[PDB]
Amino acid sequence: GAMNSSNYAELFNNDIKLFVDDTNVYRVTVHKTFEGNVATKAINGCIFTLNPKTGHLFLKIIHTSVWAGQKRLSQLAKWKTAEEVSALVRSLPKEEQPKQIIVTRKAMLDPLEVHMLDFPNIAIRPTELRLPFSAAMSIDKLSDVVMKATEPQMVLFNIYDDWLDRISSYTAFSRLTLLLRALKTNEESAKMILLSDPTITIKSYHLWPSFTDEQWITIESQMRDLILTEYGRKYNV
Amino acid sequence: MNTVPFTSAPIEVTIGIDQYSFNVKENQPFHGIKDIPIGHVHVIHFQHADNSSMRYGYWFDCRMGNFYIQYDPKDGLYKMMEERDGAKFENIVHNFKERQMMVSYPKIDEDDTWYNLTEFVQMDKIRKIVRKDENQFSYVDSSMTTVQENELSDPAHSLNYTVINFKSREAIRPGHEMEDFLDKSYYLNTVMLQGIFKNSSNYFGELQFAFLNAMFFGNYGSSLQWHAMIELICSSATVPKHMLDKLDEILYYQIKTLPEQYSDILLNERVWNICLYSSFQKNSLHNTEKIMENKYPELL
Ligand SMILES: CC(=O)NCCc1cn2cccc(C)c2n1
Repeated sequence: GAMNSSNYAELFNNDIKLFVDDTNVYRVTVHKTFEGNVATKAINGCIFTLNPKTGHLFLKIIHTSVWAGQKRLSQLAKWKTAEEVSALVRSLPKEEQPKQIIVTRKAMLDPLEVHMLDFPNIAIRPTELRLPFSAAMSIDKLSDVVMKATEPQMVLFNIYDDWLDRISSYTAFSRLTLLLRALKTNEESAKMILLSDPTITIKSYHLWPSFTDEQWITIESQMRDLILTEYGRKYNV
Repeated sequence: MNTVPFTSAPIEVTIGIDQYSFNVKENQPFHGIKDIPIGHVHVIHFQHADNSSMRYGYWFDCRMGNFYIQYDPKDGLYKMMEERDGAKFENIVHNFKERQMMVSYPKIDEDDTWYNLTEFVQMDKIRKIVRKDENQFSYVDSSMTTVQENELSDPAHSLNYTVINFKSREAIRPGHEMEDFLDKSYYLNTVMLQGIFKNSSNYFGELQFAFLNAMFFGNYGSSLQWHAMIELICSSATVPKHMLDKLDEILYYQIKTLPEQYSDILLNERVWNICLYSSFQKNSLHNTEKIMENKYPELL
């Protein structure tokens, strides 16, 4: 069954599970041709596959070469996503394979179910949450490795940095979704907010700045303001 | 011209023979059905006047034996039986014919409806879907579930239709996931036609039998089977040309014959709209699409 507000805490139990977001798999720029027609140019994309309990991110970079000579690319992108997710699961030891895979968009259900026929005991689930994982390309270090790639490549990150040393996975996931929601609503503001003070450096092995507990509380508050504001600026309230 | 004679009619009942039907009153002097066309399967079916629940009936081929209908007051239904003494059966049939206590199978000579609905239906194939090998005829009713329904509970009373499942390893070759799921030609032509059914006639026979059970008994598992076998063809990009033309005729006569008032339960909106308007074969079923649009434009 679908994942929603009411069964939210299941995300942080001890059953291995992965979120899969395909928004950024097939990415294009739209442009005018010399004749004045419109055309697309693909750019590198990525599959966002995230263990919400541990923070482990399996970032499969989707190189533009995979679209060469293919038709119906938005449809293909969903099947390619499912192919790569299935390959990832098959690559893991049995005790590390997920018990559930939650897809952020319903159109991934049939592609993933069909690619996972060999794994009848892995449940494929949709969600009623409007999660902001599309904004993962607003994280500078993620966007950079995607755009620099010259061939297909898997990169492993912990999207929580070292937060689980100090907070729970429920709290870590809530912080992540707040940050990403903010970046999706107003990327410029959100990013300014991270760098208001610049002494709080990002470690080389991290994605986000090294805030103290007290500085995170301030940051988190400022992202909630941003989101409310933009919600006013947008809806006029 | 063959005869299914009846011992008596002790309870009020609506009796069907193929697409015809008539009302028999409690203890009315009814002793069966004569002039039944040889060369086709037939179905004789029943709905008690007191319990319109449970439609039930018997598929049979008079070439395979002499059959009679007798009411059982213990089990409370009309039972088909075989008389192995041919003299005794012909003599009982001649007595009833002379006293004019039989209805005549009321076929109009111009009318090919029953032929068109049963063109590919064979008694020997029916007896493999409905397993009861000690009889030459086959019982079906409204409540019998299919093998595939049982998987998702008494298997002796199951409809053993061929399992079709579009999200199954049988349907999807490793490495052709997207290809095989969006274009089911492999599954239709190699797995089902060449592998399980052997030829298109046997496929069409099971399709036609499933439809008839859905229409005459309201058997839900049979309706599911009928639609799945349509959908498998319509979702295949590569179908023998003779099969597409024959499918259009088959479906035309099924839609023509369906009671106008039962279309809401027996016709699956998604499958028909997919098949007539989205699928690879969207332009290949001209007769079916014209009768569907003129008779059930609401469903579409
Ligand atoms: C004779 C006897 O035991 N009769 C009772 C039941 C019965 C047997 N029947 C065989 C052939 C045809 C018919 C109607 C039929 N009725």
